[PDB]
Amino acid sequence: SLALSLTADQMVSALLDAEPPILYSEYDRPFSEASMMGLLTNLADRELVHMINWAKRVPGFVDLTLHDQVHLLECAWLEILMIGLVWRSMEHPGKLLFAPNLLLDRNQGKCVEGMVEIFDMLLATSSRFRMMNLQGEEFVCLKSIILLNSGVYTFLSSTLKSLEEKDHIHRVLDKITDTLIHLMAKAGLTLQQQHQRLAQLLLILSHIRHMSNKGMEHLYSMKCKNVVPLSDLLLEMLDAHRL
Amino acid sequence: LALSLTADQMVSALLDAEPPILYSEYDPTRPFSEASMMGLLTNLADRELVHMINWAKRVPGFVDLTLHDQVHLLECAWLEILMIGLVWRSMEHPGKLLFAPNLLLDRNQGKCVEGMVEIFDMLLATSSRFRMMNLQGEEFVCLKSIILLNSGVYTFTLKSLEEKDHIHRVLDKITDTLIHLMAKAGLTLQQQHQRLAQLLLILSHIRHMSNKGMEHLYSMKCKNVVPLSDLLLEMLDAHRLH
Amino acid sequence: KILHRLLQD
Amino acid sequence: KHKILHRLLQD
Ligand SMILES: Oc1ccc(-c2n[nH]c3cc(O)ccc23)c(O)c1
Ligand SMILES: Oc1ccc(-c2n[nH]c3cc(O)ccc23)c(O)c1
Repeated sequence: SLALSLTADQMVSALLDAEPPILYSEYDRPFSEASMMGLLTNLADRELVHMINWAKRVPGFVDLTLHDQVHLLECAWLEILMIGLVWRSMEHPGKLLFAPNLLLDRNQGKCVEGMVEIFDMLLATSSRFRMMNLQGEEFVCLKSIILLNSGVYTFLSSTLKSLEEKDHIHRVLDKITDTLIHLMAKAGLTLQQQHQRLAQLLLILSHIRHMSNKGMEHLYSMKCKNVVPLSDLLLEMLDAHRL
Repeated sequence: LALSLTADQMVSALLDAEPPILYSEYDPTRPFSEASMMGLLTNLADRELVHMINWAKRVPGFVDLTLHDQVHLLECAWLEILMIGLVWRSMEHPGKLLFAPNLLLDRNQGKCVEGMVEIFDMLLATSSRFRMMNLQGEEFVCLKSIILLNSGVYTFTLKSLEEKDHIHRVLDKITDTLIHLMAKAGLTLQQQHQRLAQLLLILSHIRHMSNKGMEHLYSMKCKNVVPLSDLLLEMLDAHRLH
Repeated sequence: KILHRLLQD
Repeated sequence: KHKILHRLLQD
């Protein structure tokens, strides 16, 4: 209910202090593929735990059934991890700031087979964000749009209870749109400019989706190769995409 | 030059470039198998590809780009472009996919092909969404051109970076065209940005479908289920899946 | 079922 | 490498 009643400034505020903290890696010296992929997945794992708590704070998100919130994180999780990574790396051209103590540059992504291509994409996105001078308040909104948008079409049930579920997610997503526009109006953007930037921002979410799909395959190919012992929760998030 | 065109100029341009709707080789004197099923759809895709290449060349600003960039964009976007065409045509047949006027499949027909029912289901979902948004012909053509110019753009010394500016400028027009269409239809200004976001958020979902269908096709190929035209083969080898 | 559980806590 | 996409984008 109260999610829809929110003002533009209260949505921004809700989102800005639901923001999870930045986590730390672990401390070295030479990097094997095993040690490397072990540091990145240990990290992803801890970050998922905090994300589950961030999702719950995201307005309207807990209004959804257990099963639908489940499904939405199942679809959204690596994208969410990725946009946070690209966001944290804005201010560092050429490097991916996974953690304050784990800042890796392209050459270092050749330590792990297959992840250099994905590295480049993550770099490109960060560079694009930088190019647009993306703002923290647009970032938190982008990130909610992903949580709510990414699983919403893969709700296939044709029950009464499930249609108004989609419409609710569709109404929340409209507020978050209203807010993004509110942010750009504030920045003193013209109307044409506002529609152009909104457009630009959401087209980037298409690239983040592709990135997620690729990183998901990559992560499945390491699971097989028995390189990294992945956590149980990461295993079960990963197992959600061959279902 | 694509950048000086008005919105009604832009929309006509895209409306007259539209490709034809093609017919499948369908042989109803033949039963169905994973193999005949897949032969029919990959034949169709292959022919639909040739037209696409030509449709693309009539996309304002597209011939401006270098051939390497054009090859690259098409390499990235071809299956989304086929998928959004499909979902568009199926709009008015709920629960079926109109691959071709003589090839209209429901999901139980999906069963034939290992791995397809997942993808089919997505494709129907999106069709439904289009139908529920009452998506318009004019909006479709723009959405399609947005997919061609965007999907490859992030994966690009000096001319390299001035082709980026250029795609972005053309994409800024199609957004203008989108809104102006929505203004012309009498949507409020708040409804303009809300609808605009919704059609764009669907592109994210179409990309997910292309990525899955690409993997799906690749299984088919690696399992020797259906022979693939060298063109489809090249398109597929573009995305180095494994 | 871990995700499930984590959403309840 | 003479790619077919390449070629058709010339016809
Ligand atoms: O192919 C991939 C994609 C992502 C990760 C990854 N691992 N750890 C991460 C932490 C983040 O905040 C974001 C992404 C990651 C990875 O280890 C491999
Ligand atoms: O997993 C997939 C996804 C799409 C196709 C496909 N095959 N042929 C098509 C023709 C269209 O107009 C649109 C989609 C297709 C396919 O053969 C397999």
